[PDB]
Amino acid sequence: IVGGESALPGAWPWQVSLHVQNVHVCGGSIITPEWIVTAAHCVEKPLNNPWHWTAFAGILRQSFMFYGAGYQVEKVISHPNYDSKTKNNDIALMKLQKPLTFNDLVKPVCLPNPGMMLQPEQLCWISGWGATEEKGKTSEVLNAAKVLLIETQRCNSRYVYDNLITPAMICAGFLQGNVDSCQGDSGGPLVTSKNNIWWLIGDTSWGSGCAKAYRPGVYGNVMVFTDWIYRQMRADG
Amino acid sequence: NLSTLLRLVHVDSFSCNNLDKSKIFGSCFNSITVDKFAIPNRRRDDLQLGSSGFLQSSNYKIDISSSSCQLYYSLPLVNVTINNFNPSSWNRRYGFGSFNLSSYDVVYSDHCFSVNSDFCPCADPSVVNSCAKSKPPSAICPAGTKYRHCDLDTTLYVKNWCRCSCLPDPISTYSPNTCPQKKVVVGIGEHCPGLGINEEKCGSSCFCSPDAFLGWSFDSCISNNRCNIFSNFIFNGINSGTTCSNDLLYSNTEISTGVCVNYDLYGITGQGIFKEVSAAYYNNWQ
Repeated sequence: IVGGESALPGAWPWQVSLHVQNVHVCGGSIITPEWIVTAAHCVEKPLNNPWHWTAFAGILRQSFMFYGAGYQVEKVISHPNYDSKTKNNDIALMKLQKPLTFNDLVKPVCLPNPGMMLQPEQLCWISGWGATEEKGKTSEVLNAAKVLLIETQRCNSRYVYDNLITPAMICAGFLQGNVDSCQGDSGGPLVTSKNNIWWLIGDTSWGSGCAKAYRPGVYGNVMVFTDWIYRQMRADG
Repeated sequence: NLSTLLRLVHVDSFSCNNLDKSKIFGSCFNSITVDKFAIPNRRRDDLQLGSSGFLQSSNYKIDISSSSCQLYYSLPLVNVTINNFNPSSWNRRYGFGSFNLSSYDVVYSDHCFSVNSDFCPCADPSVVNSCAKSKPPSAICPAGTKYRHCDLDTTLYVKNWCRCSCLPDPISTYSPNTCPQKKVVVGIGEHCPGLGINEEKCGSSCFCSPDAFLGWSFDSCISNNRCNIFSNFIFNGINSGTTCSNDLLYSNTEISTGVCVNYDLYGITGQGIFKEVSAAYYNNWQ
């Protein structure tokens, strides 16, 4: 997050960070208290054995324990049609063995329903634990930023990406720069305000640097694979 | 004399703001600044008092908080020419030629741009060698001006992908902060620093293409077989100075003989009948 500010302890209970080997790697979002949505590029072959993974939720500053007080991941399911070259369909799910009872600062976000008819230049918020300016370390505190949504047609310009955005992808941020996520902000909740409620309509997969001109933020479109997630519910029980 | 000025010129319209035409008869001023230029047949509404058009931002701005007169007149198309010249020094520094347009056509700008002293629409050719996609032309920029800012970045699998600034054009760019060319508005009696230069058609020495210049337009100025010209007169100083007018009652009255009238002949007063007489004993100074 570049150009943002420190996130005050308000009500943003849809950010769960997945830690492996007692170090922070990426975050995620929750929709129901039985699953965690995250990116699929961090679930590669060297990242197997989901038993050595923990989840942290409702924790602003990442210092409250050491190799304990977490939730173990039971099983991880990645998208079958995932390509590591073009980075398409970057959606992964993780299952926890804990009931995850609702309490203070614990409230998931509902899935976006089809036919939302969102505005092209829609305003959204991004958050995560990444670098500060460029190639920095993991931020100790939680920061947030405000971005705008740009259409896919303008994002496919030859001077920006030269037609490298799949229909299941989207672009957001500012073309002028200074507002972008750096390395480490994988996943991330991209929620928008509508009908006085938040809708998660984004998923960070990759990006060409941060705070750079002609290099906006790239996000995954989960609206096409939302029903696919429902298919995973058929595998629940 | 305003009478002779309005008679010898085909005056079409005249109006003075913050100054009435009644007090002009017999007044004095300190200095007079006169501007004039032809009127394009497309922006007749821009010459009004107060308008955020292209002429007031790139061509010329008219002051409103001062007493100034505006005149619109016409000139015959016989034995007349229009001098189309670009006063931009940095635009002509890189090899700018002429407009090469037809006669009786005036050129007006739609957007005025400005750059700093350290500016060169030309990239360092030693860096462009490691570029494969969107490779801009490069040449040797003269000393004192830094080369074009370009960076090679990889998105997913493209190693040689060089992106520069001022894309696609300085008129409509996605990041005006990264482009040194900045849109500016002309002030009271200030010329425009220059127009926009497309860096993709520049680059031997750095020689930009003549078609890479954008932000201008041409329009005829022929109306009823005559050309319309607008002029602005600014009278600095009021009731003072050494610039007066003879628009008072002393307007070269006609002589008369038969009745004695008042005398004001070269600082002399009196009365007396006049009588015409042939005399040849006078001189030049007498």
